[PDB]
Amino acid sequence: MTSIHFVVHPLPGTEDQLNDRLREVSEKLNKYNLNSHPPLNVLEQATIKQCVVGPNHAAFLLEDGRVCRIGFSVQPDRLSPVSLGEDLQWWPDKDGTKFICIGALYSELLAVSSKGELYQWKWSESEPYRNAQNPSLHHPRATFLGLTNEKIVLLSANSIRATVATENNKVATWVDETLSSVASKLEHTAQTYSELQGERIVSLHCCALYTCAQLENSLYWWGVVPFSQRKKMLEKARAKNKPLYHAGAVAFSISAGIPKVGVLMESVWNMNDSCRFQLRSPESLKNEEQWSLREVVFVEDVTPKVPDCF
Repeated sequence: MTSIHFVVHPLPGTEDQLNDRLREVSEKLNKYNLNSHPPLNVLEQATIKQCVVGPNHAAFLLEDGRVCRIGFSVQPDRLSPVSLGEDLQWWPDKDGTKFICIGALYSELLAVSSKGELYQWKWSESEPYRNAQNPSLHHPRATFLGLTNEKIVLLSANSIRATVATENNKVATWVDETLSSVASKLEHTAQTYSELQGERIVSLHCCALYTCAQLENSLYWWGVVPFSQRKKMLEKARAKNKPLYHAGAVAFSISAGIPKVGVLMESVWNMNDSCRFQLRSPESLKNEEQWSLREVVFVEDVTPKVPDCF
């Protein structure tokens, strides 16, 4: 038995604001003791293993192998401040899937079954993926990842990135559907690494850039190198020879809470300088924004060799 509460904390701020919001939710729980929301009343009685929050919805996991989704939106005039959806949509259960782990992505969700299958479906639509040609295959990227014949034991997710570790100690990483033009660099299929000594992968966590795995007595991180290290390498490559980036190079950013892919108009000379970018709309693959220099990735991978940002 439990009760569900919501709170909103504006991102640029200090820990004091977070503590103040937690204080407010505690006071609401104690001083006033407001009634529970009927839409989540059923979910209150059920135990919870994990919960994830998407860009616009939230997904709850059950100990009985059940996953549910609900809609939320935060209004600025009232800034519970979160207005929830009128109705909650469950997971269509066939043959008792009995999921284990869940994760949230910008364009979809991710689930792991008891046998292990990356069940997923987008936030826009309302049905789990159903391949007509292969009714036993879900997550059309599953074959490309190479996880269609393995037992998934750990899953981790962020807005754009996802990673899965199987029982065979193989870590497979990829990005979201929106970020596809850069997938040639950030994606590794199912593969065992000699860095992992073969012990049971205790935990896997990831962020918008890289991913860290916790073993029994070690932490191993991989992905994009930190921006401070990127700047250090850039200043230790061009300057030591005594046009950092050519124009028209594509990249992606997670600025303002939305991952967007765009090109750069002019070459960058000073790394700390903020450069304008030309937005590349997702529909254009099938307007002008001055992106922050630090959040840009420069995925184009553009005398000794150029330092690698990966």
